[PDB]
Amino acid sequence: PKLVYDIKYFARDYRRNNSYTVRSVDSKTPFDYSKVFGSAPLKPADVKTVRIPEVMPHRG
Amino acid sequence: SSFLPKEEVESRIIAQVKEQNLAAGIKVELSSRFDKDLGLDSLDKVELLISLEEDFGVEVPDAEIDKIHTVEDAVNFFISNPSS
Amino acid sequence: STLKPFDLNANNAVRNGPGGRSSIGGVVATVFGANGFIGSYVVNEISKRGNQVVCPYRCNENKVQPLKQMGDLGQVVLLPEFDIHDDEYIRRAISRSNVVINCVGIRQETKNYSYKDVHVDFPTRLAKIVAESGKVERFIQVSEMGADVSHASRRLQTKAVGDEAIMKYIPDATIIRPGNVVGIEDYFYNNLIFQLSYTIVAPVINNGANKVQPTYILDVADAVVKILKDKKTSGKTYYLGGPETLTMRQIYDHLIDTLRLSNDDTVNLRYELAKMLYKPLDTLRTKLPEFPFLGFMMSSDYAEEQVADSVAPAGSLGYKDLSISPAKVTEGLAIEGVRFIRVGGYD
Amino acid sequence: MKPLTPSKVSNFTINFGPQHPAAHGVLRLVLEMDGEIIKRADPHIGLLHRGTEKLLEYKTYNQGIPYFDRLDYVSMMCMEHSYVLAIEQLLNVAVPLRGQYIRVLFSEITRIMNHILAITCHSMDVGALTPFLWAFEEREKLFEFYERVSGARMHAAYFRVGGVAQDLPIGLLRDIYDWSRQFASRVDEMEELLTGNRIWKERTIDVGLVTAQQAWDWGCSGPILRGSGIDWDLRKNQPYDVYGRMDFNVPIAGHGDCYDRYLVRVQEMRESLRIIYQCLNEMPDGLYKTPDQKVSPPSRGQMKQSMESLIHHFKLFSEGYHVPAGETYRAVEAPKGEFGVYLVSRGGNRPYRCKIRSPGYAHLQMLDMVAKGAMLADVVTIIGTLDVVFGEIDR
Amino acid sequence: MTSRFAYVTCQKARNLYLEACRCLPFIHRLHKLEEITSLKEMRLIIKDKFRVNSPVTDSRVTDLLIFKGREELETYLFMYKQRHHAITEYIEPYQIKKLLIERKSSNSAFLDSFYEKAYPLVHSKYA
Amino acid sequence: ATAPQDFSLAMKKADEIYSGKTVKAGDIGFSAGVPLETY
Amino acid sequence: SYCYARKMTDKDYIAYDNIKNFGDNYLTDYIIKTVPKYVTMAVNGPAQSSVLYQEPTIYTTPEHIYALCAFLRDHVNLQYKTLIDITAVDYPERSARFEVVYHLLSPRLNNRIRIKVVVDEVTSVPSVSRIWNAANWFERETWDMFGVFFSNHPDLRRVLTDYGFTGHPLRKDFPLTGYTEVRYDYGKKRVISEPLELTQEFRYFDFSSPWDTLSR
Amino acid sequence: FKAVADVEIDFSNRAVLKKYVGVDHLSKEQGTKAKFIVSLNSLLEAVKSVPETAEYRKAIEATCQYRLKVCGENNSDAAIEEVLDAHLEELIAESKEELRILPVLLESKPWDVPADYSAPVFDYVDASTILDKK
Ligand SMILES: NC(=O)C1=CN([C@@H]2O[C@H](COP(=O)(O)OP(=O)(O)OC[C@H]3O[C@@H](n4cnc5c(N)ncnc54)[C@H](OP(=O)(O)O)[C@@H]3O)[C@@H](O)[C@H]2O)C=CC1
Ligand SMILES: CCCCCCCCCCCC(=O)SCCNC(=O)CCNC(=O)[C@H](O)C(C)(C)COP(=O)(O)O
Repeated sequence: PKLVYDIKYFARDYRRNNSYTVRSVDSKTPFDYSKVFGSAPLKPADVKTVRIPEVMPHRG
Repeated sequence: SSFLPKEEVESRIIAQVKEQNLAAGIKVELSSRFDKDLGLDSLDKVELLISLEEDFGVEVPDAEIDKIHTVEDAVNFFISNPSS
Repeated sequence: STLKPFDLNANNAVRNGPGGRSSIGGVVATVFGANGFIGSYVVNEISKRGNQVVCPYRCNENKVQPLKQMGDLGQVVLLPEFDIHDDEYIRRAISRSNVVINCVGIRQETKNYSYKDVHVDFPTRLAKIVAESGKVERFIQVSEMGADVSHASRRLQTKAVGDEAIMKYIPDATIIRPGNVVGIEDYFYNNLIFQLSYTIVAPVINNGANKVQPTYILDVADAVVKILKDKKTSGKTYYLGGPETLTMRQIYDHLIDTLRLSNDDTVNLRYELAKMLYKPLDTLRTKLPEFPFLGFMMSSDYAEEQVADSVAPAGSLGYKDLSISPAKVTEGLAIEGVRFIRVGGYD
Repeated sequence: MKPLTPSKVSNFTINFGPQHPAAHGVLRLVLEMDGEIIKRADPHIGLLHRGTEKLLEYKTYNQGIPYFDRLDYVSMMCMEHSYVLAIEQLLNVAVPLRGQYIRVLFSEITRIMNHILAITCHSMDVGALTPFLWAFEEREKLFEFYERVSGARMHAAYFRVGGVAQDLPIGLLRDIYDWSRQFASRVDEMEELLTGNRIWKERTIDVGLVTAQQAWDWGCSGPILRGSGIDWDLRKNQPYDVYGRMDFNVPIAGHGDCYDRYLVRVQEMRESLRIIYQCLNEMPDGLYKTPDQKVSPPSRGQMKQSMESLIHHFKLFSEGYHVPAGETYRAVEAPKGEFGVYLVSRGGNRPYRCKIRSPGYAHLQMLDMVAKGAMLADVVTIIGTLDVVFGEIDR
Repeated sequence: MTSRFAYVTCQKARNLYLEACRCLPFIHRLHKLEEITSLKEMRLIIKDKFRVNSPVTDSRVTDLLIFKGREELETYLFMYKQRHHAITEYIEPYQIKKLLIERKSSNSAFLDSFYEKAYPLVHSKYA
Repeated sequence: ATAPQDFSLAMKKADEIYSGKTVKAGDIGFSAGVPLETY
Repeated sequence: SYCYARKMTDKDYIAYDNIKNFGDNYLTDYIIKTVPKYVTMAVNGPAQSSVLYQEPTIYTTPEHIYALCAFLRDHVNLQYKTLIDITAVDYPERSARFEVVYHLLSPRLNNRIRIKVVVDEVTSVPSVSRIWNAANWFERETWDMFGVFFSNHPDLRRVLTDYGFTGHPLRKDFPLTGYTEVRYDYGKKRVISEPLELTQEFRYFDFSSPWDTLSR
Repeated sequence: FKAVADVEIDFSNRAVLKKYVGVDHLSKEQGTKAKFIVSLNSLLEAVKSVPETAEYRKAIEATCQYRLKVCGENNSDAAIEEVLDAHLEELIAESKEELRILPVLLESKPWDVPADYSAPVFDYVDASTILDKK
């Protein structure tokens, strides 16, 4: 354990370091359907898959 | 159109009207509005009509309850109806 | 309505709370005969209001089970070994008690205990023990209406002698004298019903002429509470008769009506005959233990007390002085218990 | 000028009261029946409503974990798991791998006990009593593991925010492994007696039929989905611990009847045994609770030797940690379905709102649709397959 | 088909009360209350139950109150509540009130509460 | 005093977007269903 | 749509890349652009599905809730076939006290969405039972606990609380212990309800620190 | 997945699979490619009622065009199932389910909004992103 003699919580403080940003969305600007369906496979070969996350985050 | 004697039904209805707390004292006769002469509330009017339901074995329409206003109107309604 | 205090000295200091089960009432009570029909309701009334009730009982855990529920933790104290002849136990029972209620009585004689013991000796000894203490402020004794020194029945005579002894030792004691008490666990309607239904013939002494004033158990319990809430009641005897006076024939007829019996099963066992049929059977009782087969009804004492009119004297204290309106025992909730059996639409 | 045709009327509004050979708990069920056939079923609940959700609002986060153990007395670990996962998400706390493994292991163990109780109590409701007694010895063997790790056989309160309450006692892994060597044989013994039995087949086949559309419409989860042909498992579709590493196959049936769900539950027991074996072999070494001491208590020697650890111990056992303002809904694949907690935090040391999503609430709602056209005897079987726990239904 | 001769809710609570009065005999028979109480006796209690909520004037609050009162009626009508519930909550207090004898207190309202308890807002049991 | 810049942002924004309908004083207390002696 | 078992082996994937992307980052913008009248504001936050991802929260008004739910269930791209639960949260500081929360699952998208309708005590929320049959009991519970009326509900009745209960317990103004207590009386052989008395009062321990900053 | 039936059946038959998992409950029709094409074209005809410059209509047009393309290159009906991650029967039911809500969307017309409509969006930033690096 490298935390015995090296104590710095502010570097390892994730609880109080979260924040929320703000955006405004409007109906005038059209949605980008190129992003949604341009990357979509058209054949079985082009299919790409997301693997299941093996472990949840841990500090080690 | 009076199926039963006018005197009997009027005497019976005023007998039931006397049973209510108020609606008495100096004026218990004809030509007495339930809400404008006798101090009765609408719920008290409905309960008196239900008591007449028990007395005379005959139902009253709810729209007729909207139409009835006086002691004359109730006795006319009960005399008119053949089941009485 | 405004809650009235229990008129006990220094109650104002100890009392606190709304007056409920978890509240503190400044009344510690020793109710003798708690497991009985009358005693259980008195215990319920006293303990319901947050007071502590000490209940001496002859060893019987199943009989005193309802008293456990009556009060909050530590409020109903059940003392295991009660003997009417043990002075030291009586002193221990009333050690912390500021009111004592005596409901101990026997309907019938046995070999171990006679009327003269329970109804005379126990009241006198308990009266002396309460008098010597001084902490006890209120004493209430429950007796029958018909109890009189010049009474043919031995039970009602011994009860009156014991009441006079109590009045002598404690002058400020109150003698509660209810009529035939009607209840779910009563011995009036239950015995009449058992007579009408599981007995070959229902013997009625004379023709039911004797008049009675039955009262509901809740009314007597409330009257006890009103006695304890007034100190002016001390030293007075209250004849807690019912609202209506009825002859026994009317009560029998109305039980037959409510139960919808096919016909009248009652027979005329006139007096001077019960006095010959039951006279040896009393001597039989005095030499044998308690037996369910025969009891109470089948005694000369019952016949002697059913030939007189057990009604309140005209000039007398009653429910009106306690500001209680007694409920009718022939209608309403009082009559539900017999009503549940059969009403002719039932079974 | 063509005659009209009249119809028939239904009566017999029976009251089916609390009844012992049924799903455990108290059920008051009002059934309107045309003859021997049910036309409406209206379950009356609230007989075990203890006001759990409002009590949580008056307690600190660590003080409220035993509530979740007692929400479902059959499956404790899975119930507390969702609560601790939601608090961890709001707190942004990372669990060490050993604690994650211990959570997965004990979740599978409680899943197995839940399935044992479900199958054998369902068989008892049918009327076969031997599997029931044959199963209690296994369930005792698993309760002894619980009593070893936590000191309580039922309400362990072992799962904590950031890990587990205590470390695994020495010698535990061997005993669990022995129980695993014999579990498959015990399950086969039970399966032979139940599966293939003509009376059991007749009693359970084509009873309580549910279709995939109906299951999604009524919000059902777990064995009800998988008995109808739905390849949906939270442990695979939405992994929440080292479940992603674990290798196991979803059991699928298609009919949706009672028999299919019984077969699914047996196969789930086998899959849980496989997951336990993988956990045993791959169990890591190291910390079992999070290193952060502003959300987890320090060890006792450490508090007795360090000032900062005594301060943290005092402020965690008196005030508790402060959870940042936010909302989260975390769900776990409980043995009875999907159990989720909707936690609302305003930034204090107590939850502002803790909604509990009952898997059995939606199943009991589905009871009426499922138990249409059935008989008085079929109600017990239909209740058995739903496997409803009324302390879990009534929070 | 035409000739010139041819063609020539402020009270929602009243309707709810009418429903209660009309449904009263059914709950009397369903709850075995014939002997204990009369129809008129219950009709008297129902009016007081309605009158407790008189001050409200908003239509929406009135709607909510009517819906809740309909729920209260439906509990008895559908046998959710039992005979002892009806005895305890309606019939017994009304009969107790009729049987009550009280001495007209010469002390004013303030004096009686002062004698009774220090904090009048706290309730009293078994008064 | 500047800004929390966290979930409280969306909390306040939800506050300002929405509003409650005006009712007469005390009417809601009857809807609450608690004993009237509470008030 | 319905996650009918299709692939017998090698279905190790959590989902396809495109399905994840469309819902990881385009979902809120897609909803707002497609059905703008229904949406008033949107929040992206910590995920319900997992710790690492992000799922939308949409605030809509009570009048538009039925159409928004119908759109969410049956839209080809967004198929929220499941209603996980319906919940209300009481905020006494706000004029519109109650926030009715709807939780949905899309099996096809492997995604969770949260829908909030902010109302007050007098206003009502249209029932969504026709969209999801599971709503009936959830709305009955919300009516019981918080007192939120749901319009056009087939039969709105209390579920959890005792018969004759008139108060709504989960309201922040309701006492934790309530107002009444239940006891059996010996005199009247009935179980009766009485005003509350506590042998030991509930002890509220005020642990708040002046120095804390997380409290909002 | 694992079948819970002791009986041995072949799951590569692509019909025994569908019978086992109960797709027949969803639709008694076989669900061939031509039915999928017809359903997509019928959805395209239906969405004509929605105004031309409506974002919902553009979305439905794009999705239907994408699936008609996926039908185009893939001559095998199973290949379409693999690309679209669904059985053909449920793919066909999808367009009908889309059809059911067109009346409800044409009654309220969500697409009508003023030219100044603005929906505030709040986004969550994780502390793990900032703390590890920037
Ligand atoms: N009809 C009535 O109920 C009326 C009653 N009364 C009077 O009230 C008193 C009691 O009423 P009730 O309760 O009906 O009578 P019960 O017999 O029902 O109660 C008698 C009580 O006295 C106890 N007891 C009797 N003898 C002894 C004894 N020798 N040693 C110790 N305890 C004893 C009994 O305990 P155990 O159970 O162990 O015997 C029982 O608890 C009687 O005096 C009766 O005359 C007044 C008017 C009418
Ligand atoms: C055993 C089963 C018993 C069932 C018990 C049911 C008890 C239900 C109690 C519910 C009480 C309500 O609904 S209260 C209904 C809402 N309360 C209001 O005050 C609205 C308007 N009020 C008035 O007009 C007058 O006060 C009024 C005196 C009502 C005159 O009635 P009318 O409007 O006609 O004029």
